[PDB]
Amino acid sequence: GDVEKGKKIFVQKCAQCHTVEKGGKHKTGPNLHGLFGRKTGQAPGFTYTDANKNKGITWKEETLMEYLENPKKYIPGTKMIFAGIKKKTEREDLIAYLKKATNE
Ligand code: HEC
Repeated sequence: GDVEKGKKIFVQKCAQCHTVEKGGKHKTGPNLHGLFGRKTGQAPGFTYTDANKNKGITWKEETLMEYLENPKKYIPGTKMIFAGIKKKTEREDLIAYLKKATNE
């Protein structure tokens, strides 16, 4: 749960296509403010693939943990092209940063 170790991973691997702040813009991928507790494909204003819209699960540490390891495996047909984070601790660090930053 290293929130600052988490931030670095974020800058380095996700910042190219996402925003986490309130009212921040949609880049190639959607802004992430408010992820946690919300269903899949729910950022207002972003056009998601039907696969993402329809996944139908709630984002929490556990769904994020499985996803982030292999995004295309979890959301078949996703347009998010990213290989995933192999290491468990890296995924854990990034989730602790996201929980922090995505809820304010
Ligand atoms: C561009 C090359 C991307 C990188 C690098 C990362 N993401 Fe991404 N993400 C991107 C797109 C285009 C999409 C939408 C895909 C679709 O098929 O509609 C996504 C989606 C997400 C989601 C799902 C959000 C939801 O509303 O359910 C999440 C949590 C997400 N992206 C997070 C995320 C993180 C933490 C990343 C860094 C490891 C990351 N993405 C990389 C585009 C791109």
